[PDB]
Amino acid sequence: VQLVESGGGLVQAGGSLRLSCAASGFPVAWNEMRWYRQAPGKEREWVAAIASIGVTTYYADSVKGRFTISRDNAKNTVYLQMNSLKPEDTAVYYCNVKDYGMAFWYYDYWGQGTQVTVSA
Amino acid sequence: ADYLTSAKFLLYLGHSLSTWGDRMWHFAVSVFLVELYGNSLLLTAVYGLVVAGSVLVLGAIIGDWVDKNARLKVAQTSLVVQNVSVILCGIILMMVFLHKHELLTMYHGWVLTSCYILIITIANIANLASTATAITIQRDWIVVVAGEDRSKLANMNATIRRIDQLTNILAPMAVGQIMTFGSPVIGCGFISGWNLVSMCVEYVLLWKVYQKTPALAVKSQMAEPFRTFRDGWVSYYNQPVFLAGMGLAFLYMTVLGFDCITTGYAYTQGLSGSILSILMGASAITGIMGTVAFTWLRRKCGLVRTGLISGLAQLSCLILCVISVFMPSVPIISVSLLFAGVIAARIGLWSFDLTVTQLLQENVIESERGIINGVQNSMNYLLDLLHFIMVILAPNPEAFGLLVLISVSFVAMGHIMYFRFAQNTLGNK
Ligand SMILES: O=C(NCc1ncccc1F)c1coc(CCNCCc2nc3ccccc3[nH]2)n1
Repeated sequence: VQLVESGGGLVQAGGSLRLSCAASGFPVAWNEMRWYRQAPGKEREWVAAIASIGVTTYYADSVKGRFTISRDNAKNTVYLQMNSLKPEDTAVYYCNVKDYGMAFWYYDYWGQGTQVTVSA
Repeated sequence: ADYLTSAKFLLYLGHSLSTWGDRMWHFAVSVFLVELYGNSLLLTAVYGLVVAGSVLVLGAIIGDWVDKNARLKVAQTSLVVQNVSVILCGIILMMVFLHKHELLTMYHGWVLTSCYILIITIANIANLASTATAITIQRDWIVVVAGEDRSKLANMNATIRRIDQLTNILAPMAVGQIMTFGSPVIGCGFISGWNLVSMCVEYVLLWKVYQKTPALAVKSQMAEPFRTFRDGWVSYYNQPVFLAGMGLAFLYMTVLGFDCITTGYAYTQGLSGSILSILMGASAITGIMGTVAFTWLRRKCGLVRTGLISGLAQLSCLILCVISVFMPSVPIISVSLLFAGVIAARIGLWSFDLTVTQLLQENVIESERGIINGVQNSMNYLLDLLHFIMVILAPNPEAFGLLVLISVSFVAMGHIMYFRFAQNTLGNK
């Protein structure tokens, strides 16, 4: 039930990027998809999330307003649209699935991750 | 406090221990299916087909064996067989979880299939023994202990259902916590040890129940089993309580339900674990509320009236579910309506289940009790087998709606049958 990420790279500060996370072994319309940042030299941190039943977004305060998370059930993908990127956003982005499994036996499944670099 | 040593409470304690062991082992088998094999519909569906077909074939045989033997002998034999099968299944599960990496990577592709075959066969044996002990203990022993007091019988049935639901919602939590804080091998070892100790305790518990209730002591070579099967089905068809049993069996054809860890349509579809856990908890609490509703209704109305009212409630809630399905991703309104409809359907269905259980306990003579209840279980598992076939035939998401209609339709059909039973019994509203 692994999921992959794509769309990373190096962009100038203030640019735009679109990270695509493709899932294979589960529906994305019923699982709480999340994005995490892992910056060089520090632990991973929360970035964004999306609800399982409905469509609600839970961007973190540090990156709220300039980020968007949107799921697409037809392609079974999750897109993180980043606008006005700042130099401190250079990190590795991990796609995450929380609480996937049966009734009382569920886990968190992570992706390979994609490197995003911001330079001024 | 003589209540702690009465026959009723000892029966409650024995049933509680048996159900706890059963649910812990069911969760262990579900964990085995999920960990080794992916979230596959075919494997869980095949497991369900095997169990349902075995019970469908052997329901009359098990009922006849319960009927023709002494009560203590059949109760203890069923207990021992169930617990020994569960112990062997737990040992095998511990062994496979111990060699999970080798099985998934190093060992050939036939060893996993052999392990699955062994696990499903042992699970089928355990489920057969569980059906036998359910038949004997519940029907015979609860009817005899209750005697001629119907209020006591209704309270005992409701308490049995409440214990069953609380165990169904608590044993998965306990086993999951144990497995996570330890390892799946530790979980399976604990399950095996607990089942051994519970068998040792329940043997003495059944023996002590058999003492304080003196009324329990009064009571091709396959031609004979086939003759017993045919006689059982013919006797079932000739009982006054036949349409009620048919309605209860038809109520098993539903996909709308959250009371099963595996073989549930929501889990097979890919719903998140947290939402599934929340829905299962809500279904358990609403089922307890439904048993309370049955206990209250039986006193005010009759018993057939209680069945009719419970069927009306379940049909109204499933009508809410149908409105959800036909309501124009998917809006959260539809999902919330569907969940509320399923939960309120559970609250309205447990009362009907208790009503049919009481009808079978009351209106079946002591000579045909085991056989008739075995045939009733056979019908239930036949319609469960039809449900599994339907789930297999429509695995694609863009057919779920259709299934709902089918499921709801069958519920309606089932209740219609029960309604006819009412017209055959009372003739009054
Ligand atoms: O309404 C419902 N059931 C009626 C009912 N239940 C309980 C008491 C009375 C009554 F009338 C309903 C709702 O959802 C579902 C789920 C589908 N059912 C199959 C469950 C299952 N799990 C199995 C595991 C192994 C082998 C066979 C198995 N069969 N069943």
